[PDB]
Amino acid sequence: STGSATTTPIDSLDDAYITPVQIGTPAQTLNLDFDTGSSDLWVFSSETTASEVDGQTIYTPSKSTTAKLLSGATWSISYGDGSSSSGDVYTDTVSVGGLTVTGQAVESAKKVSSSFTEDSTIDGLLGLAFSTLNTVSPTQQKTFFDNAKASLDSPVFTADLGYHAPGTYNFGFIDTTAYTGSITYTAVSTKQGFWEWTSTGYAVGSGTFKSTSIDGIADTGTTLLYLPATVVSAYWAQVSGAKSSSSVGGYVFPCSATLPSFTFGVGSARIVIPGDYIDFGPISTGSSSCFGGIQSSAGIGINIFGDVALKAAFVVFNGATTPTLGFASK
Repeated sequence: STGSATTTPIDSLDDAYITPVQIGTPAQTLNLDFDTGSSDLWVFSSETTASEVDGQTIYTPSKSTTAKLLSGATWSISYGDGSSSSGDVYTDTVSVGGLTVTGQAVESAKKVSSSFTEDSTIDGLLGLAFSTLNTVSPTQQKTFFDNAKASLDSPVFTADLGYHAPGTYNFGFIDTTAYTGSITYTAVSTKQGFWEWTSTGYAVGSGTFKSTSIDGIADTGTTLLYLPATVVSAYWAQVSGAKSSSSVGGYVFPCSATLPSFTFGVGSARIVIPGDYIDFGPISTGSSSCFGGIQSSAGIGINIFGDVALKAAFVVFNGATTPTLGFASK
């Protein structure tokens, strides 16, 4: 089997991407944030505290003839941005782009933090990291990809995120028309439950490539590129008037600037992030200070290849017995 679904930016900055997902019988279509940095499929629901729902589409398990309460099971998750959600669990039929999994754990939110309430465009998350991070207690649950894997033509999914444009998530096949040149594969550590890999270095604009190992995670659920403070300082030193602002919470730059590209290594191959991908616009409406899309990881504890980096590439998440990542230019 295979599946193919279009993913669409939620706003003019590509702050996140939503993908339609069918849940239940008859289908209830919710727009979920596909997140390769977490392992829970959770949804706004008929159980969500009424004051914490503001325009999201909700899953109503009582209207699905295939929903079953997973008796006793609860979940609770906290993300790197400080947001959180918790609730109880159902099993139900879940389909993405024509690919169907029966008995998928659908985590129904009773509580969500304010950042979720305030974002009317995201109806929940679909996690695509390793199932070892799944938060369901007392019986940990499998991701949609882990449940689908055995049925797929090939045990892979691919992320092809657009810059200010829709893109695609494919399950079970590699679309050889979606990228240029060849795919370069690189080793993965699953020891922290993430798609963790080691970049071979970087360049700033037309500058020389610096060979240096940068361990980090491929994370579609994180907007920005978070790298060591040395690398980030080297990038922003090429932009006149750029500075790190403690009041704003990272590097800002004059909105009048033209930004340089940023290149990252994947083995002997190179992925080039155009400068425009690094512009996240005014810090507040009407400001001439603009927020940068490359930020320091120093206060996180891990480097994060988020959407800014991944949208420059066609990315293969290879779930074979020894997982690997693949990157191509496009």
